[PDB]
Amino acid sequence: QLVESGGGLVQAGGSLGLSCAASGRTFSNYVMAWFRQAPGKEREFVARISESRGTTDYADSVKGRFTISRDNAKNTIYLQMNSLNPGDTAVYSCAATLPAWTGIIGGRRPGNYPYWGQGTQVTVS
Amino acid sequence: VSLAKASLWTAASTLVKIGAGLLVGKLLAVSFGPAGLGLAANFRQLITVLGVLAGAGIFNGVTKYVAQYHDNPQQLRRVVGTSSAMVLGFSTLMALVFVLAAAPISQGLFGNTDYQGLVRLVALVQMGIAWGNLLLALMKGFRDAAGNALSLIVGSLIGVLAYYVSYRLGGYEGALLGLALIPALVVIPAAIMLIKRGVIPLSYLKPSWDNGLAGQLSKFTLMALITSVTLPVAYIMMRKLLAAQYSWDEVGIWQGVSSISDAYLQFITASFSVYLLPTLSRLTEKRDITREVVKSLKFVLPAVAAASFTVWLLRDFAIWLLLSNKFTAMRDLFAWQLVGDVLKVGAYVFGYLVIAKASLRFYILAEVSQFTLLMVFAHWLIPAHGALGAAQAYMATYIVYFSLCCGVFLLWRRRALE
Ligand SMILES: CCCCCCCC/C=C/CCCCCCCCOC(=O)[C@H](O)CO
Ligand SMILES: CCCCCCCC/C=C/CCCCCCCCOC(=O)[C@H](O)CO
Ligand SMILES: CCCCCCCC/C=C/CCCCCCCCOC(=O)[C@H](O)CO
Ligand SMILES: CCCCCCCC/C=C/CCCCCCCCOC(=O)[C@H](O)CO
Ligand SMILES: CCCCCCCC/C=C\CCCCCCCCOC(=O)[C@H](O)CO
Ligand SMILES: CCCCCCCC
Ligand SMILES: CCCCCCCC
Ligand SMILES: CCCCCCCC
Ligand SMILES: CCCCCCCC
Ligand SMILES: CCCCCCCC
Ligand SMILES: [Cl-]
Ligand SMILES: [Cl-]
Ligand SMILES: [Zn+2]
Repeated sequence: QLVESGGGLVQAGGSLGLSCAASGRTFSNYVMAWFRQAPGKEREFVARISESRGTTDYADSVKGRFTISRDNAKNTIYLQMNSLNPGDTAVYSCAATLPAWTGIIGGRRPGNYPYWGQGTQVTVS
Repeated sequence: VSLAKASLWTAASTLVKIGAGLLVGKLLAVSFGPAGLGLAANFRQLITVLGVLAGAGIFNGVTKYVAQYHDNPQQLRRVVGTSSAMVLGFSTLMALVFVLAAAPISQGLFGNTDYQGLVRLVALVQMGIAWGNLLLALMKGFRDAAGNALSLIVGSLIGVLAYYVSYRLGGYEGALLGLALIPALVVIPAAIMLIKRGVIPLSYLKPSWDNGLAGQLSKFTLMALITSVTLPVAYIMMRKLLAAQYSWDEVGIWQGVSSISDAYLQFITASFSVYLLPTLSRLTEKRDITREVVKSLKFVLPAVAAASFTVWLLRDFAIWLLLSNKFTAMRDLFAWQLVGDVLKVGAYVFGYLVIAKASLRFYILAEVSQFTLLMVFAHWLIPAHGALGAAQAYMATYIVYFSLCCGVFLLWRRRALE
């Protein structure tokens, strides 16, 4: 249901653009989010865009540096990553779920998203 | 006090637990659909298992020995102190295992590691499950059907409230947490009711160790271990026989009947541990035991038969109300299954006697008898009649088993081996 594109070996400080495409039909009703998992740690929240007012949420490590956006015309979502530091090296995955799965304050929990992508590697030299 | 009055209290508490479960289950279905249900399947079965595992399965022994020493303050304090130590020690060990292996446990439950935080929370929630079940088992040792029932009622109602807040706040994972909190929140009213009703002094619950009583309570842990294998194994390779010659649809027909029949059995015999187990624990003379067993059978067999006949008459309504309408041929299975349930309830009367006497040896023999009988009948009837044969095998199994229970009781009561 989700496929990822972009990423790779990037020099520290350079920009990077990830994109995620979704199949199906009903897409504007799914909350969209980015998660990442570094070698040795667990899945951590990165960014999330809502299904309604287009609201955004960012982990404190990527706020101001990372920007998530969505386009309901092509059913894709994007993540712009500027000022990449070595701590950003991880496998990045997009996730989709219904707003009833996130609740009021559970939008950051990866277990609230049953639909996942394969993950794209991002390595910041 | 009597088995009838205890059934009246226990029926009210069990009905509230059923109504609360149906409410929470439909809230979970509407909120998260089949994807949420499929991801919650293993986690929910773990919550069921923890109801006995969290306190090392000593609960029936707690009830048995509290009843035996309910007029012996010195021994009663030792019983409750050792039971508290065993529940505290095991639940603490369980909490450490859960928090340390939250990633492998999450993988086995959900298929990935994204639920480590929920598992670590459950490590603390299962402490409330173990401690709540201990307090309930204490009340049952005193035959306090009202305290037990009122505690469970308050816990169910606050559980529904907690589930609502939990899933509204934290979405799907909050909903799962609420599912774990359903049996844990009973500890709050149970502790209040036990102290307020004057059953025992609060100080009895301070952990102490008595080697004798610990070894005696361990016998009930070993019965819990045996029970979690034998007949579950039996139904697993019963499903094997079913799938070997029939479709998964027929397998679902049988699994639906069995699971709803087991819930029916748990509701009907819930007062056995509240009244029958403590009463038979106090009685030691064979004349007194026979009188109580006979009186119990004279009450429970006509009551369960009348109730089960009503259910069979309304089997179409019971299917439409309690189960998803994805299978409606199980109606032919109701009659056979319900007959087996009546005789199984009768066989429970003898089974709780074995519990009341802490006879590990008779417990093993009762369990092996049920397993082998189930296997002889299933291997015969399932390959020829599918899910209907599985229901027939279940019924035939407990026809023979109840008769065997009567015969073995007669040999024991008449002291055939002396
Ligand atoms: C012999 C049986 C004993 C039963 C004992 C309990 C009695 C109390 C009843 C409690 C309520 C059960 C859950 C209600 C949810 C209904 C949702 C209805 O759903 C709807 O409206 C939509 O269609 C959902 O898709
Ligand atoms: C699944 C078996 C796991 C055994 C784990 C053994 C751990 C080492 C500790 C042993 C003391 C165990 C007491 C028995 C718990 C059995 C739960 C039995 O639960 C049940 O019967 C539920 O109602 C299942 O629905
Ligand atoms: C020692 C092994 C022999 C086992 C024989 C069966 C004894 C039955 C009672 C066992 C008490 C331990 C579990 C406590 C969980 C009850 C949750 C609350 O649920 C209830 O009470 C409902 O009424 C269930 O339907
Ligand atoms: C000290 C006070 C008096 C107690 C003296 C004896 C203590 C141990 C005896 C317990 C009584 C069990 C009686 C058998 C009932 C049938 C169920 C047993 O299940 C069966 O029927 C099996 O198939 C047996 O093989
Ligand atoms: C039960 C053995 C047969 C397996 C059937 C699978 C259906 C779902 C699992 C358990 C049924 C328990 C009642 C369902 C409503 C949940 C009550 C509130 O939830 C809970 O707190 C329970 O602990 C959930 O298990
Ligand atoms: C407290 C006694 C009640 C008697 C009637 C019970 C009917 C099920
Ligand atoms: C029969 C009682 C059903 C559950 C009621 C829950 C109240 C919060
Ligand atoms: C110090 C008490 C530990 C209890 C472990 C479990 C016994 C069955
Ligand atoms: C979460 C509470 C578990 C039980 C604690 C019991 C303390 C005596
Ligand atoms: C878990 C052990 C509690 C303290 C036991 C004391 C025995 C005299
Ligand atoms: Cl004993
Ligand atoms: Cl003995
Ligand atoms: Zn003994």
